[PDB]
Amino acid sequence: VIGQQRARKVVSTDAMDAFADWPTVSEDFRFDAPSPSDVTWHRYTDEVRRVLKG
Amino acid sequence: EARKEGLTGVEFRDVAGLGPILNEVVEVVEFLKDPGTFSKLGARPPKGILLEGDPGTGKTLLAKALAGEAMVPFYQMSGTEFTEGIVGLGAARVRDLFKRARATAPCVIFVDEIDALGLRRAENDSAKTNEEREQTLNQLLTEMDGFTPDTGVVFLGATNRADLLDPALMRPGRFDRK
Amino acid sequence: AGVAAARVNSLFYNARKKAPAIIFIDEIDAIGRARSTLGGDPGSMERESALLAMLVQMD
Amino acid sequence: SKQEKKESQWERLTSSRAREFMTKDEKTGKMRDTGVRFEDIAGMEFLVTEMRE
Amino acid sequence: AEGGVRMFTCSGTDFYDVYSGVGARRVRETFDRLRNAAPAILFIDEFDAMGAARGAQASGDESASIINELLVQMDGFEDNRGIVVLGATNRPGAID
Amino acid sequence: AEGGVRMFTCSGTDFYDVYSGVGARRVRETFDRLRNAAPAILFIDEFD
Amino acid sequence: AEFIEMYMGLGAARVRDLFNTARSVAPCIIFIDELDAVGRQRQGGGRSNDERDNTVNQLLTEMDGFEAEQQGIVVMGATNRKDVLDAALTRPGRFDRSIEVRRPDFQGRLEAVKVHLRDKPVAAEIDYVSLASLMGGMSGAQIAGVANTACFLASRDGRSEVNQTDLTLAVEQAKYGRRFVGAGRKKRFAVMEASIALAA
Amino acid sequence: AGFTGADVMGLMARAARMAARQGRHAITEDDIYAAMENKTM
Ligand SMILES: Nc1ncnc2c1ncn2[C@@H]1O[C@H](COP(=O)(O)OP(=O)(O)NP(=O)(O)O)[C@@H](O)[C@H]1O
Repeated sequence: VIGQQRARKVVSTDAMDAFADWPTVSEDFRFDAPSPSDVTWHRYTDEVRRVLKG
Repeated sequence: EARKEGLTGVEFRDVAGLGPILNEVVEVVEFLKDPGTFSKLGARPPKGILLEGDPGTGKTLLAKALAGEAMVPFYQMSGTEFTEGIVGLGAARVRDLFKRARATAPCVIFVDEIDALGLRRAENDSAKTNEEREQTLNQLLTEMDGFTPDTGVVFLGATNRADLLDPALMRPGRFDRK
Repeated sequence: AGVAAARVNSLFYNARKKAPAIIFIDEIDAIGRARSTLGGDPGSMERESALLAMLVQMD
Repeated sequence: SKQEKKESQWERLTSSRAREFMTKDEKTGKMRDTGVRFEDIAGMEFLVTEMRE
Repeated sequence: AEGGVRMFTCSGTDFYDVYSGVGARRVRETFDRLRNAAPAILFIDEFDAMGAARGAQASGDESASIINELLVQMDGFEDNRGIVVLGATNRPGAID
Repeated sequence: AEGGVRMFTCSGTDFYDVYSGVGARRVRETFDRLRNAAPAILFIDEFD
Repeated sequence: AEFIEMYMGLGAARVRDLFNTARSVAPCIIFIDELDAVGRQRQGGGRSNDERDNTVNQLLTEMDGFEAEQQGIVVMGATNRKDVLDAALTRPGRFDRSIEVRRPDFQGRLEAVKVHLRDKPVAAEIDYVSLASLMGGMSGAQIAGVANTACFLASRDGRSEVNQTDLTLAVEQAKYGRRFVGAGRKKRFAVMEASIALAA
Repeated sequence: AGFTGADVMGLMARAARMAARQGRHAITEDDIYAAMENKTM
């Protein structure tokens, strides 16, 4: 990103729980699987819905 | 007139959280308090150390804390002030202070915000702005190069962005430790 | 400043003095570069000034 | 002096700096030569004819 | 009106100068002008112009000079004879 | 030639010179010469 | 490093200076570092290129240029990547020979480490084959640093020499690094590594 | 086709030079064509 700089501490959780991610840094070793197929996407978003409802 | 405070009154006890690296300052403090005992075997002291850390880390007082531990003449002023809007007098303060140090040794020079002089000359700014900045930075180069380890004067630079430093001040034998 | 213009002036002039002769400027790319519309640096000033002198002399 | 010091500095700075060849470089009695002609150039037949004429 | 003191006004960008260092000189001038008329209030509208953060603008030299000169002016300010400096701006977090 | 009038010629490069205190005087000179020599036509090549 | 500067034409000036003084002191050997930082492709890019490539073409007129020769001096340049240099610079006729300097080989490390011990107080139970087959992948400066840490740790330990184990540790610390981990997180590490090893 | 007036001047000058190369002091028509042929190689 075209970043910034502020005098703030680390956010309560959302910036502190971002410590478990390991983002990607080099561009030529990025993996992105082929996007799902709107019949697989149906079942995956349905799993998301089940989690939220529970 | 250059801000030279005689004896400081800032101690090695009144800064906390930097113990591991503090050793360096303590070691340097012995060299400058006793410049002849390192003339014993020839242990080479630092030409000048540039204190680095993003602002708020205390780069100014911990240098002044070295000054307080040694009670040596502490010479401080802002490097950014070495480029006032008049050509030729920026370098004048440089020479003045360096002969002041060579006279009131054993002393320690400190100039926070010198990378304002040592940030790499931009390819987008006005030359007239960079010309006397060029002249002042070359004054500092040649002067502190003209310094000997035996003059008993330690140099301290301070800034927050090490990456913007130009490779001329990044020379070993000019700024040995960082 | 002005030194490049005086230099090309002296070159072309003394060349005209000992005519007929031959001039050879290898790598005019550093001097005959197309003038841009951006950049207020002295280098551009001296370069295009030498370019003007080069022009008015050769024509 | 005080005035023509900078005149000398100028015409030194603003002197001719082109190397002169095929004129009498008789500082010692020489004349600078390059030493290649239209025979030690093998390939640009068209260019050599153009410059010959 | 309740300080019984003198009021002085100017704008921030007034210190930005196309001439190098003249910002620093005019900073000095304003500071001594107010110093000789103590006690007083020195109110500065358009404050974030001069009090802008470092590096966030293309005026490193000039703004850097402005801020360091003003701070070293009010750093060694121990002879405050009842004066105040009131800088007004909308973004308190973007301050240096 | 068809209008039967005097002609002058110049060029953009001339008036252009980086040192100070020239251009305005050269332009005033050219125009006063033209005025005193009117009618005329001042061709000026490479105006840009 | 002294060839990069933004004032008017000084790069070409210092180039002419180095080359004409090398012609005067001829024969000679002109070695130059930092060639990739200056000898990049001539193009628009930034404003600095109105100066930057200027210097470059002055360079170009010193190697071959006019004058048809000077003596036949040797000009050598150190650069990390040849693919980034200008086209005119890398042409046969300005840089005749081109040799690669890779990282030390097996026997390369064998010899480079042992020539780095006559300057070290060392013992006699040293067989360099283990180190050569153990330090594979490092550069020469890293081998010298290995010896430096070995000597300094020998000093800080209270001994007078360095033997097998000494070097082994030194290189093991230079390669696999040297932070706290809780005993609760440590068991996760153990379980996952043990499962991967059992599977494989 | 595709030329300009300046190129026409240059081409007739090239034809003059081509006739002079042939030693003839009278520029003939083929010199015109000759121009196009020497620009090609
Ligand atoms: N590492 C530190 N340990 C303790 N106090 C510190 C430390 N760094 C800064 N301070 C505090 O910062 C204040 C001094 O700040 P100041 O004199 O303005 O120098 P500074 O600006 O913080 N150093 P710098 O960031 O390089 O400009 C005091 O209140 C110190 O206690």
